[PDB]
Amino acid sequence: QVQLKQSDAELVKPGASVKISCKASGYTFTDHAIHWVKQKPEQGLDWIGYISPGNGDIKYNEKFKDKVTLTADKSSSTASMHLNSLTSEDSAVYFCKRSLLALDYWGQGTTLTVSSAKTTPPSVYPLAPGSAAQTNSMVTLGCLVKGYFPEPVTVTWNSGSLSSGVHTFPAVLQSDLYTLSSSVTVPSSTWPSETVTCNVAHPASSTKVDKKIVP
Amino acid sequence: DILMTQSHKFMSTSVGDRVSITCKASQDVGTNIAWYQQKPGRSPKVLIYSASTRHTGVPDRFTGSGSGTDFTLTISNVQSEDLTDYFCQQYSSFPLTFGVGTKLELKRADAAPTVSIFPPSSEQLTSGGASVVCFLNNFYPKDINVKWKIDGSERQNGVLNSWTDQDSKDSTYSMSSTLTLTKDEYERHNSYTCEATHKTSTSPIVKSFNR
Ligand SMILES: *[C@H]1O[C@H](CO[C@]2(C(=O)O)C[C@H](O)[C@@H](NC(C)=O)[C@H]([C@H](O)[C@H](O)CO)O2)[C@H](O)[C@H](O)[C@H]1NC(C)=O
Ligand SMILES: *[C@H]1O[C@H](CO[C@]2(C(=O)O)C[C@H](O)[C@@H](NC(C)=O)[C@H]([C@H](O)[C@H](O)CO)O2)[C@H](O)[C@H](O)[C@H]1NC(C)=O
Repeated sequence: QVQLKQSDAELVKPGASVKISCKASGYTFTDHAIHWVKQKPEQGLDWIGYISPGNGDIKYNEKFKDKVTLTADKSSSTASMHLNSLTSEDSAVYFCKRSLLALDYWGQGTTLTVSSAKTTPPSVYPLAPGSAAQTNSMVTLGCLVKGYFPEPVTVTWNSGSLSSGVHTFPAVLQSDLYTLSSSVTVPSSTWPSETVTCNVAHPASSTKVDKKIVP
Repeated sequence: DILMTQSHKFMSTSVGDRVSITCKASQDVGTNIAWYQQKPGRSPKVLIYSASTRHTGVPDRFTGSGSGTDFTLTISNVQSEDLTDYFCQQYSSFPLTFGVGTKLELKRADAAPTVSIFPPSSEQLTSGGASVVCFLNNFYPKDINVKWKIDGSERQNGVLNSWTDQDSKDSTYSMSSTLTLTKDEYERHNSYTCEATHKTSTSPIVKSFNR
């Protein structure tokens, strides 16, 4: 019955602020304080603060000074976190949770990305071998998926019909945009005699790139 | 603030084995401690609270111990679904604070990387860029070092690396290393080498090409 349901992913510029909300359901909203937690890739969790709806008690972590304002609207059973003066270091997944010891009562999380980058589709460059000196029964090809924003992109090869022997890597940041690479390793008897295409989808720009790898 | 130090960022185990994850508090929190599991993408799930009480629904394979500053989560009879992230939380004092997390990984036979280096495409070059990409696929263990050389001499500037997590099917790791130059810089040199050192070989694995 107990559910904490958060608002959708946010993407915002440096300097802006944002409101992330948390709709509680299946219990009496005033029975339990709502806590907020920040999770940044690799690094730990940071507790942000809590709001006690039936009480009005608000505690903050000094760490996030004048950065955070917590609210609640008893009418819709919703707790909110307003963040201001955002920087790219605020990019993280933010969670609400029920009580100081939450057990399984966490929200699903809200992704915040803070960036000055514009939405930009990937440019896709083919990776193919030139002539080798010896005969290889296997061959590796790839795609360099460069300069897109925001995350994510998905990559398949020959529309998924080719999936064993594929490696797609996490993106890195390169000039304020994302770059990733993908490899596929196939028998040399199947390429270039048969067509191999990397399929790149970037939902944010509604873009699909189908790059054929030619010798 | 109360600092929670978790022993190890990575531990290796085998299905059926027992493994323990420690967490040290920078001061006494009695038993005001919780252990959480967290899978990629998902929200945390409690395993233990009061340092030793198992939450209803959690397999009996998971136990917790300790009181004061030192706490241990133990997983007996490890299953593959358990190969994920675990962190501790102290709740004696605000701010609430958390361990940085421990990832459990599967032991498997050693495996040398399969290495492939690619020159920049002509399409990239015509746009004034030269990314040389090196894949180091399907190796184990995770620890690996990649060095680039141009005309025999080490290059550091312009390299970006990316690493996968352990593969769900074969338990290997893969890495990509990309050296990006201008077209003009690329064109001043002859030889481009990706060198990998891994415990499977006493000599580096070297893949290379010449323009
Ligand atoms: C302090 O915590 C209360 C809720 O108290 C309980 C509860 O009964 O709901 C006490 C109970 O013993 C807790 N369970 C366990 C296993 O210890 C229970 C759970 O932690 C909770 O139900 C999970 O959501 O909490 C209020 O939430 C109160 O607001 C809170 N104070 C603050 C500042 O967070
Ligand atoms: C039950 O109460 C807790 C917190 O309790 C206090 C607190 O802030 O510690 C008790 C404290 O003595 C009060 N402060 C002072 C100076 O008297 C304080 C006030 O009542 C509050 O600050 C007024 O704004 O409350 C949590 O707030 C917890 O959420 C609450 N339980 C529920 C379910 O709301």
